[PDB]
Amino acid sequence: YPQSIDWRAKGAVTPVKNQGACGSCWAFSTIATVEGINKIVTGNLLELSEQELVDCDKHSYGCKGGYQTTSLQYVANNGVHTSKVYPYQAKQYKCRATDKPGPKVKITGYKRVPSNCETSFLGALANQPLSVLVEAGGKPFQLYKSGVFDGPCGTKLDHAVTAVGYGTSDGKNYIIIKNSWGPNWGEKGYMRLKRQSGNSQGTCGVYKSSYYPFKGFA
Amino acid sequence: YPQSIDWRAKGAVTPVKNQGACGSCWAFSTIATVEGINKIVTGNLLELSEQELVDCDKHSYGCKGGYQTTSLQYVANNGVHTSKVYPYQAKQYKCRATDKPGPKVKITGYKRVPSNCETSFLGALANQPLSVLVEAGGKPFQLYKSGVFDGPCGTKLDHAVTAVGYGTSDGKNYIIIKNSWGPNWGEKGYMRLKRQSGNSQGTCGVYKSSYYPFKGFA
Repeated sequence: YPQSIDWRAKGAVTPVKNQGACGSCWAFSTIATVEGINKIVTGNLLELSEQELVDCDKHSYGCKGGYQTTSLQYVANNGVHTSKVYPYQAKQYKCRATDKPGPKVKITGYKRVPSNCETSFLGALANQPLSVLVEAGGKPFQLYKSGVFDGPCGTKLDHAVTAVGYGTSDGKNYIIIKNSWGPNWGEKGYMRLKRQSGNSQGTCGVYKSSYYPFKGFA
Repeated sequence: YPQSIDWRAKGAVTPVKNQGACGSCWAFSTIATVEGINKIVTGNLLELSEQELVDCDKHSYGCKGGYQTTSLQYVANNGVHTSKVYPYQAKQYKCRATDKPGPKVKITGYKRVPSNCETSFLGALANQPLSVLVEAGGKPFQLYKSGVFDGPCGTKLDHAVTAVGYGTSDGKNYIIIKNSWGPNWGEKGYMRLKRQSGNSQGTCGVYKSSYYPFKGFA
């Protein structure tokens, strides 16, 4: 893999969104990875529907939390509609996927990045954005404004975000994270998270639970 | 269905191509329908590879003829590459589909339009372009320049073309056919073929063997 990569610069990342007061982070993270792989495979960057996952992934809890695996499986099985067609409401309603037009973007399946390992993480991120989990509940994380964040934070995973690149700055290796708290949080909605080397759980548990979808066709 | 329809006007038809001195009409017809459904489903008009079918559909005979069913099945199973990536050579070579990048457009499957019936034909053409067979070997068909062609021609099917619309002109109902003989033949590469009413084999056997692909995902 290269010394650095930024999928935003490669046109595989849509603008920062805001989950509002709804615990739909799991949906946002899954959608960002799907938007990314769709662009990488087809060349087109489409904004996909987090709302469809919120309403339709029956294995998740809408605004009360959900899972990376079940939401990615949902897209692999059913495809996902565009957000234009199924816009975000920050609330869970009845699944309305069927009454929807436009295309349904589908993925073939998803894989798990071998955990707690910087090398595996970078090797996979060099190919496409990853859905990752982090402990974001601590005060420092919440109030992050800029720079390479290195805590303090533990590994009590409670938030799903999207890794969209990595690199180094001022003698510090980092990972670019796209959060779903709007453009006012952090560095225009992103955070450069310190990259722990080798075999470790990662800063705020970033290497513990990473997944990526794979898409073989258009 | 409407009184008339023209998929060219709806942006679902790529420019007229020329099979050259290669009996790859079957590949051209299949590709035109796939290009059409892809646009209808995804909104993007991509030019797909006839060459991939020529080289890769092992059930067909390259430049010596082939089938509507086997070529459509090929795309349903393997998807098809863009022509940019796998350009036409008017000759059959080794299948080179695997060493190719870019996306592979796939279809879910294909269906047969109930034969010898104007109503079924129009009902299906109102939804998307159709792969149809016609007897094009006769002198009149070969030398067609303009107007609503109504023969003479029999029903000895020997050529595959694409139906891309229908309508009426000067008291005559017709079907718009996209041929693969270049832009100099007929009406800029197209032919308005007389539409026989009801239960009949159609002018030049146009209602005898029509198929269309269906695509459920992007």
